[PDB]
Amino acid sequence: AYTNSFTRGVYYPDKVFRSSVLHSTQDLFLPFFSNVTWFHAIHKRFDNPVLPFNDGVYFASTEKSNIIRGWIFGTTLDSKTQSLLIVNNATNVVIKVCEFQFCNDPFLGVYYHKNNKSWMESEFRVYSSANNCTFEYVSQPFLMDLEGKQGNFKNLREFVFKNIDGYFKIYSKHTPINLVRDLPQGFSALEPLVDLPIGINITRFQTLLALSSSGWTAGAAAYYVGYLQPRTFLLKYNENGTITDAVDCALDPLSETKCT
Amino acid sequence: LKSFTVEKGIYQTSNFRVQPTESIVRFPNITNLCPFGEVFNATRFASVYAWNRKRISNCVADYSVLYNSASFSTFKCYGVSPTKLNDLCFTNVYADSFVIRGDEVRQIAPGQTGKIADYNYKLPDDFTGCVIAWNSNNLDSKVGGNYNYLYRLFRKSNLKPFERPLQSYGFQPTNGVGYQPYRVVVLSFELLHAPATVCGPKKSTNLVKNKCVNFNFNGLTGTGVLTESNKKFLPFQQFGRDIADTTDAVRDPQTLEILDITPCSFGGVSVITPGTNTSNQVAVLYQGVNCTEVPVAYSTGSNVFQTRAGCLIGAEHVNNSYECDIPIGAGICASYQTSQSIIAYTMSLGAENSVAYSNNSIAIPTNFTISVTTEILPVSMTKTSVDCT
Amino acid sequence: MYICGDSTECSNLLLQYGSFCTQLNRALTGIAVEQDKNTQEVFAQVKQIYKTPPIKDFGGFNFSQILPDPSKPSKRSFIEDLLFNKVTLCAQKFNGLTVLPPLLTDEMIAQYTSALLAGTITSGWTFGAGAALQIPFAMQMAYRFNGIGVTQNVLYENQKLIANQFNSAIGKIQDSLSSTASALGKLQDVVNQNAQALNTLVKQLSSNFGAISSVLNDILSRLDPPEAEVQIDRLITGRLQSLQTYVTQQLIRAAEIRASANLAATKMSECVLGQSKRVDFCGKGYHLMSFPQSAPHGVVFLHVTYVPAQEKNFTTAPAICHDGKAHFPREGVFVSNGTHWFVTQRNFYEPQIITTDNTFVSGNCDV
Amino acid sequence: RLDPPEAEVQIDRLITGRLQSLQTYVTQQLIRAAEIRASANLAATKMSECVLGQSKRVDFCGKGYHLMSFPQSAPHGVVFLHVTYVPAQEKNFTTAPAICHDGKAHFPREGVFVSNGTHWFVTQRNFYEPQIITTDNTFVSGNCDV
Amino acid sequence: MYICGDSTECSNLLLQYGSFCTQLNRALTGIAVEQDKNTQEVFAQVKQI
Ligand SMILES: *[C@@H]1O[C@H](CO)[C@@H](O[C@@H]2O[C@H](CO)[C@@H](O[C@@H]3O[C@H](CO[C@H]4O[C@H](CO)[C@@H](O)[C@H](O)[C@@H]4O)[C@@H](O)[C@H](O[C@H]4O[C@H](CO)[C@@H](O)[C@H](O)[C@@H]4O)[C@@H]3O)[C@H](O)[C@H]2NC(C)=O)[C@H](O)[C@H]1NC(C)=O
Ligand SMILES: *[C@@H]1O[C@H](CO)[C@@H](O[C@@H]2O[C@H](CO)[C@@H](O[C@@H]3O[C@H](CO)[C@@H](O)[C@H](O[C@H]4O[C@H](CO)[C@@H](O)[C@H](O)[C@@H]4O)[C@@H]3O)[C@H](O)[C@H]2NC(C)=O)[C@H](O)[C@H]1NC(C)=O
Ligand SMILES: *[C@@H]1O[C@H](CO)[C@@H](O[C@@H]2O[C@H](CO)[C@@H](O[C@H]3O[C@H](CO)[C@@H](O)[C@H](O[C@H]4O[C@H](CO)[C@@H](O)[C@H](O)[C@@H]4O)[C@@H]3O)[C@H](O)[C@H]2NC(C)=O)[C@H](O)[C@H]1NC(C)=O
Ligand SMILES: *[C@@H]1O[C@H](CO)[C@@H](O[C@@H]2O[C@H](CO)[C@@H](O[C@@H]3O[C@H](CO)[C@@H](O)[C@H](O)[C@@H]3O)[C@H](O)[C@H]2NC(C)=O)[C@H](O)[C@H]1NC(C)=O
Ligand SMILES: *[C@@H]1O[C@H](CO)[C@@H](O[C@@H]2O[C@H](CO)[C@@H](O[C@@H]3O[C@H](CO)[C@@H](O)[C@H](O)[C@@H]3O)[C@H](O)[C@H]2NC(C)=O)[C@H](O)[C@H]1NC(C)=O
Ligand SMILES: *[C@@H]1O[C@H](CO)[C@@H](O[C@@H]2O[C@H](CO)[C@@H](O[C@@H]3O[C@H](CO)[C@@H](O)[C@H](O)[C@@H]3O)[C@H](O)[C@H]2NC(C)=O)[C@H](O)[C@H]1NC(C)=O
Ligand SMILES: *[C@@H]1O[C@H](CO[C@@H]2O[C@@H](C)[C@@H](O)[C@@H](O)[C@@H]2O)[C@@H](O[C@@H]2O[C@H](CO)[C@@H](O)[C@H](O)[C@H]2NC(C)=O)[C@H](O)[C@H]1NC(C)=O
Ligand SMILES: *[C@@H]1O[C@H](CO[C@@H]2O[C@@H](C)[C@@H](O)[C@@H](O)[C@@H]2O)[C@@H](O[C@@H]2O[C@H](CO)[C@@H](O)[C@H](O)[C@H]2NC(C)=O)[C@H](O)[C@H]1NC(C)=O
Ligand SMILES: *[C@@H]1O[C@H](CO)[C@@H](O[C@@H]2O[C@H](CO)[C@@H](O)[C@H](O)[C@H]2NC(C)=O)[C@H](O)[C@H]1NC(C)=O
Ligand SMILES: *[C@@H]1O[C@H](CO)[C@@H](O)[C@H](O)[C@H]1NC(C)=O
Ligand SMILES: *[C@@H]1O[C@H](CO)[C@@H](O)[C@H](O)[C@H]1NC(C)=O
Ligand SMILES: *[C@@H]1O[C@H](CO)[C@@H](O)[C@H](O)[C@H]1NC(C)=O
Ligand SMILES: *[C@@H]1O[C@H](CO)[C@@H](O)[C@H](O)[C@H]1NC(C)=O
Ligand SMILES: *[C@@H]1O[C@H](CO)[C@@H](O)[C@H](O)[C@H]1NC(C)=O
Ligand SMILES: *[C@@H]1O[C@H](CO)[C@@H](O)[C@H](O)[C@H]1NC(C)=O
Ligand SMILES: *[C@@H]1O[C@H](CO)[C@@H](O)[C@H](O)[C@H]1NC(C)=O
Repeated sequence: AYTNSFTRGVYYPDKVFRSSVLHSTQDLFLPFFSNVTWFHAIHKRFDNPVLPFNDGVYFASTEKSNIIRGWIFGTTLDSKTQSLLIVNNATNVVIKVCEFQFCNDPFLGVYYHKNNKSWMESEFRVYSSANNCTFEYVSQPFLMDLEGKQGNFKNLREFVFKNIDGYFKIYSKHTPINLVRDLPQGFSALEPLVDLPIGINITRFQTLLALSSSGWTAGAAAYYVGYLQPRTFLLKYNENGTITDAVDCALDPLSETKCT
Repeated sequence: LKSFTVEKGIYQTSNFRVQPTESIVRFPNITNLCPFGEVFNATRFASVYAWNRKRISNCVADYSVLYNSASFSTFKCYGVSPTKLNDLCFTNVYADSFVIRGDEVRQIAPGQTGKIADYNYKLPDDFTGCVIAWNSNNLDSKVGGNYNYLYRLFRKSNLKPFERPLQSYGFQPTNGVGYQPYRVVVLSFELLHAPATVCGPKKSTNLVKNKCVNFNFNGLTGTGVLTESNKKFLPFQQFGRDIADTTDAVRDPQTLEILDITPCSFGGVSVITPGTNTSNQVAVLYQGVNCTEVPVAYSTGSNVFQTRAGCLIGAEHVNNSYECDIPIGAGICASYQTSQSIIAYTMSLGAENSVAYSNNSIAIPTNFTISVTTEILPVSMTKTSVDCT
Repeated sequence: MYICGDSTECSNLLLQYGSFCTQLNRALTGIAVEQDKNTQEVFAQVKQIYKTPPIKDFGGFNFSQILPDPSKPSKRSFIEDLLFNKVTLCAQKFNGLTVLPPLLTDEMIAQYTSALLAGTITSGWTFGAGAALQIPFAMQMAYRFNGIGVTQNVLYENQKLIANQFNSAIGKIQDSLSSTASALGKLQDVVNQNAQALNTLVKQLSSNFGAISSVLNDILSRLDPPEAEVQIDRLITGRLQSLQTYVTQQLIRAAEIRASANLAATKMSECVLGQSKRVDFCGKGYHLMSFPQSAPHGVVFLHVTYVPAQEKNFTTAPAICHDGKAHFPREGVFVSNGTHWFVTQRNFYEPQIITTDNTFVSGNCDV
Repeated sequence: RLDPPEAEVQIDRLITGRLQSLQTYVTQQLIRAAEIRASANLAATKMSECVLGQSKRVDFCGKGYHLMSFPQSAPHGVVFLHVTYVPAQEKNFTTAPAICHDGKAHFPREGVFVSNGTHWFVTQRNFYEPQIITTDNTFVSGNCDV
Repeated sequence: MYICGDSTECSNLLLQYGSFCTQLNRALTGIAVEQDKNTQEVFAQVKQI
């Protein structure tokens, strides 16, 4: 379903601190009200496909228990060219760029409560095979709210992946919401998280999953996949140096006047 | 004024700028490893035939933890220097950890002489590693001499660049000078051949405040006056720009805190003086420049006064009011008076008056006068034509 | 400082162009001198500094809003504070640009307005032409009406009513000024435009002007002398272009505002010190007097304009011929409602029976 | 000092400098031309209004009341001689807006009422010329009470 | 359309020269407004037709 964005896709474009300034910026951005495809990762059918990486991709979901364990950044994902690994557990990520030969189903796949109504790990296809490598690293053993604790849906994890001129960045912001339906009408900014100039090509993007499931109940997993574009955005700064509001310079005449 | 006789008034002259007092440098802590995280540090290295190759990542690429030790006789790279390694950023470094004879150190150098080395460690044609000589006799020393570090590699096929003699029974501390066991620690690294995700180490200096100093913060060079800032930067925000996008607030990389930035105080210099022949004494002022600075560069003073427009010098403040004689600013004018010296006062705006208004009072004039007052106006200027060609 | 801030070789290179710095500073120097002269010229038009007498017995009028407030440490009129409050902007030296405070300060500028008001109300125009002469306000108004072709009797016969309208009018203008802000557009516009121009000038330092970078130290640190010289040379051209452009705009705007200052002075010396007969110059309608008011970077005028209100159509005739001799009004006009003939003032219905004195004879009926 | 193919470069740089200076000079020039021309128009009006005839405008044709003017040709300029009339000595007197003669108000035809303190007189408003308050001087308008 | 008519390469180059033309447009528009303001004030001095 081609669902529509409202205000997401906003992130700090720099570490610069500005207070009470209507700073204008030009950069890759998710256009306001530009609509985004919706994916529901199912468990009888399945909705975990490979999608292109058109120089800036936006992600967001309300999942829990880190069902989307991570992602794969590369060119071939077959060890012909070095491919990245973003698989993350309750401890930390294992960021890895190697000439890695993956599989059709290269995820651990905790199929808890699926068929025999229990907890188990029937495979470890995350490490399909690392034929040879060029760099590997495991981030700090943090504890971020990725495990399964829904309560009122608040695990709104937003990821934007920008790999420009050899520098790869990661901006995200835990967004606590209360509406369990489609993206609410709210404004927030994804703070920078990590920079890792892995320098590799990326032009394709398959996510990861954690859970022959014929007849098995469908998967209550859903997410969005947006794509940033190079656009001029009029950005706001409160007295704090926090982004309270933003406006696009090409969405509509009224916004353009604001930008002008 | 290009004249030996200046007139009464105030005349602008060369500007005054507060000179920098010194420089201050602040830089962060531990950084990312390409180079020699562990190769230069261990009590046991790999086999000579199985010469080690380690990929090193993400601790401090510090030569201040390697170059600090004085054991090394010489560690100065041909293409770079450890001292300048602070700024340099690497891409990948490989560790050549193994044990060889004390005479086989220079045998590790590129274009070495002697085929003993090629059998155990082939010399590549494009080696960038730096030969480092460090005492290693005790570490490999054995009571009876270890033969495990043998050089039996005698493959008949030619040996390629990094594709993968025994004159002592073993390595013994009794071996003569240069014959003792030695450990090879060479930073074999490649730049721009692999993606860059690493940078080198750094050094720091002390902290100062309320002084026109030269500051470097993570490469943020500049000049100005720094002070503790009540501003609250974000956890991931380090720089602060003004409306015109000029840095005003910075955060110290070492200790978390936000510091203000103020350009070094400066302003124009204007000289107040009466007519030359009236007196040769002069009054000099600094426009919008406090005299907290003026002793920098007659600097003694002994006659100073602060004003909203500045802190002049040489003129004696007077608390009475007189008619303006030479404009200065902020309603202050200077004049030459009684012994005679230049004085500064406040605007005597005019003769204070109070007309005797009343309900039934008329002041009819009983007499008049005829007054002739001149008036001049420009009409035209000399014409001029310029022949371009 | 702006072009080659803390860079000797950069400054040494600029020496090739040489004298350009001197002219630009001189041009600005003239502008700054002009500003102080303009403000002094328009305002400082009184030899003495008169004071308002404590007894405010101005024939029933009150001027408290426009009169200074002794209790206020800044002895400004109440409206002046309203004007001061409404005007709202920072600007400080960053790269050589500096701001020279005006020679006069609002405190003393207020005094001129305070003194000018006192002389005007207490002496009318006499102090304008020379020695100030006290004059009761009620009588002074009568002189003004004579100026606009209205006999003194009209004022006295309706003095109480006029006071209420005048005082109410002063009360009304306050609320209008307090409520809306578009009135201050001109003064606010000058500040915004002036502030805007400076911002652009600073921003220009960030442009490379086709060079490798806009940071002089970066170019100096990286490139060797010859190549670095070429890069900076281009930067000098671009930066120098910005300065001369901005100074040119300043000169033009200074040229425009100066003319406005002269216009203000002309109104100042005519609409206040005297009762100008120029229609629509000192406010719409017939003019009676004016009150100046000091506002930041500008001046505010309070025109007091007479205006006819209610009209009744009448039947008139050019003249009257009594005994074969035509009679012409000495002033006013002949008018009859339809039953009797009357002569009244040209701007107020004050019928009076036609008599020999009110008219004069010339010619006969036929002509 | 240099062969052709590089000499024009040095020439080219000089062209830019000199040409830029001319623009600065010329651009600076006409600005002053506008100012002086604006001043000239002011002078022309003053000549028309202060010389060819008396002007009632206050302070425009010199300080104080203006009588007439005389010009004087000056190098690149004009010099005016504003002959102005100024009151000199004033002795103030008690006054009254009107006179109640016989229950009917009286106002002067022109001038103003004043009194030494015993009698009363009417005189012109710019020079003390007391005169007896007679019917011709005054006129009737309304009654005393109002 | 005067300097770099229909050329992105030319359009990018002038960007390195600040926004000089932007001031020019503002001044020209100010001139245009002045003309309309000038015409209105000189003539439209009476509301009632
Ligand atoms: C402001 O000015 C004066 C103040 O003095 C007032 O008017 C004056 O009033 C007195 C009296 O009315 C006038 O005095 C007149 O002096 C004439 C000259 O002779 C004088 O000196 C000899 C010297 O020995 C005396 O003997 C003699 O008595 C006089 O004092 C006299 O000739 C006058 O006498 C008779 O004639 C006049 C005119 O006809 C009459 O009015 C007298 O009542 C008397 O019958 C007289 O004494 C004086 O001249 C007046 N000066 C003026 C008008 O300027 C004004 O009232 C005051 N103005 C107002 C508005 O109040
Ligand atoms: C950015 O700065 C803003 C503050 O402008 C901050 O938003 C919050 O707003 C309120 C006021 O707008 C701040 O409170 C003010 O400052 C302190 C702390 O509150 C006090 O002087 C006042 O609050 C007092 O009174 C309140 C009455 O209910 C009490 O509840 C309170 O405890 C105080 O006693 C005054 O109103 C408030 O401080 C900020 N919050 C914070 C964390 O500053 C915004 O959160 C700041 N964000 C960042 C990233 O800096
Ligand atoms: C045009 O203006 C004329 C103004 O005179 C009008 O005629 C006048 O109308 C009034 C009506 O009140 C009249 O006054 C009457 O009442 C007065 C009350 O005090 C009284 O004073 C008047 O006395 C006058 O008339 C009598 C004769 O009746 C005389 O003996 C008196 O000596 C005195 O003159 C009075 O009658 C005015 O008198 C009257 N004026 C004249 C000259 O008649 C017109 O009505 C008006 N016409 C139109 C079409 O508007
Ligand atoms: C980088 O290395 C330096 C080496 O100290 C760290 O210094 C930080 O700042 C000061 C240095 O003097 C120290 O803080 C002090 O802590 C004591 C604790 O009792 C306190 O009493 C003092 O008043 C002062 O606050 C401390 O070494 C350290 N401060 C910390 C950890 O809070 C620095 O932290 C290291 N990290 C970075 C990013 O520079
Ligand atoms: C130099 O310029 C400043 C004006 O900016 C003038 O002195 C300033 O005046 C105040 C009062 O001393 C200072 O503010 C604060 O004062 C308190 C006093 O307890 C002090 O604790 C604070 O640290 C702060 O200083 C201000 O600092 C001070 N600034 C100075 C001296 O530079 C002063 O008139 C000028 N020096 C002259 C005229 O010699
Ligand atoms: C003189 O000008 C003043 C205003 O500048 C006029 O005085 C007015 O007097 C009344 C009564 O003092 C004020 O009304 C109310 O007074 C109470 C008590 O202080 C106060 O709490 C209210 O807020 C309100 O002010 C009034 O404010 C004041 N101003 C106006 C416009 O009425 C006066 O009308 C003028 N004339 C004279 C002869 O003073
Ligand atoms: C004055 O009169 C004119 C017209 O005269 C009116 O009609 C006459 C027959 C007679 O009765 C006069 O006393 C009247 O005053 C008025 O102008 C006209 O007003 C009417 C409406 O009342 C309107 O239809 C017309 O268009 C108007 N114009 C004309 C030419 O008739 C006028 O209003 C009166 N003005 C004043 C100040 O009283
Ligand atoms: C104006 O006259 C006053 C007082 O003179 C007396 O009263 C007058 C009303 C008039 O009738 C004169 O002929 C009288 O002789 C002179 O004195 C001033 O008086 C007022 C208060 O009454 C007082 O505020 C002033 O300070 C007094 N000034 C002086 C110098 O004494 C006054 O000098 C005469 N001139 C002016 C310009 O007022
Ligand atoms: C997910 O599984 C567990 C959860 O902690 C971790 O897996 C191993 O944990 C031990 C430490 O207890 C490490 O020595 C291993 O290296 C971990 N395995 C791997 C592949 O890293 C781990 O925290 C989680 N997996 C991650 C972070 O990749
Ligand atoms: C998405 O975007 C395109 C263009 O706006 C539109 O045609 C399409 O209908 C939209 N669909 C959804 C679900 O937003
Ligand atoms: C449940 O247990 C059985 C035992 O072998 C296993 O075959 C099956 O795969 C398990 N189901 C899941 C979802 O793990
Ligand atoms: C990994 O091993 C392969 C095959 O032997 C070799 O060609 C390559 O140099 C090594 N590095 C890679 C694939 O990154
Ligand atoms: C990435 O750049 C490298 C260098 O040529 C190349 O080997 C690879 O094919 C490129 N792949 C993509 C998708 O750009
Ligand atoms: C590494 O360096 C430290 C400090 O100089 C030294 O004590 C230690 O011997 C070295 N580590 C090993 C394993 O030899
Ligand atoms: C020089 O001396 C005389 C006064 O004795 C003079 O006219 C002139 O004013 C003096 N110089 C100046 C600048 O005043
Ligand atoms: C000037 O006079 C005032 C009186 O208010 C006094 O406060 C001040 O100290 C005096 N200053 C000098 C230099 O005489």
